[PDB]
Amino acid sequence: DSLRPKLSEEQQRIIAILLDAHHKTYDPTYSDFCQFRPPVRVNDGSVTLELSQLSMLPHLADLVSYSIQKVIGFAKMIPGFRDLTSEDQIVLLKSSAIEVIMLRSNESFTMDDMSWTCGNQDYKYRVSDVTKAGHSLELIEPLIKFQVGLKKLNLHEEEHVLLMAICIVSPDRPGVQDAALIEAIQDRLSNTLQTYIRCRHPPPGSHLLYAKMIQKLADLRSLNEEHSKQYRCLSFQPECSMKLTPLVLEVFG
Ligand SMILES: C=C1/C(=C\C=C2/CCC[C@]3(C)[C@@H]([C@H](C)CCCC(C)(C)O)C[C@H](OC)[C@@H]23)C[C@@H](O)C[C@@H]1O
Repeated sequence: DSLRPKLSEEQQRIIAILLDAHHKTYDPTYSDFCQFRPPVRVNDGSVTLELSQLSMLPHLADLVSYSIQKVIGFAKMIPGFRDLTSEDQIVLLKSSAIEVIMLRSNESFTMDDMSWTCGNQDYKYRVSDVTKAGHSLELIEPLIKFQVGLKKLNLHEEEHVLLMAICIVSPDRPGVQDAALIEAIQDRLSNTLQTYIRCRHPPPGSHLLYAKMIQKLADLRSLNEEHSKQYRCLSFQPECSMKLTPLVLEVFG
């Protein structure tokens, strides 16, 4: 029964463009990480101590700061994104920034030891570094289920960039104006994604895969709300702002 329309010229172009954008804004060598404030790991095998030292916060806050910059850059090259008013571009970036960081980071997440391996022991990031940045297990552990859940999809890079683009261009975000444009843009991306999956993804018995990807967008919303909860409390720490960046302040404040 399953019809399998071919990717259209436009759709193939969309994928090309998104692949090129990701390649321009996601360095797979991580050769910039050494420019961040150094990571510090001082023994904590304590919430009080966490908040007292915040040893990993300057380094991780720089990594998130750097990644938001990469994401803004990635957004600009999503076809259609420029046609939105800049006010709406900003709503979408601010609200998706942490979700996209969560998707993109999957390129460094390894199931070998359940860490984000960007090195080089110093830029290997584990659960325990996240807690050393002042967050708790209630965000960290689902973030790790999410990462694993996502590795096991074995996404083609075509789908991976399409999923970040769909994520960013979501019409149902607090404060959007032209929800209809965003939907129109998002729909251009989803249809491309649905078409690709049924042309280029084997077996296939997976009409399943699209649904699983859409569910990942939904897990992301929960994590986002929990990140935000925990950021709000993190910022109650005196002189915490110095350990952040102006951009992390604005995006999450
Ligand atoms: C960010 C990336 C990378 C790893 C991401 C990571 C690993 C370290 C902790 C992070 C950063 C979370 C914490 C909870 C964020 C804390 C932020 C703050 C202190 C402001 O509250 C968000 C996130 O999810 C994977 C985490 C490496 C590479 O794959 C590029 C990608 O761009």
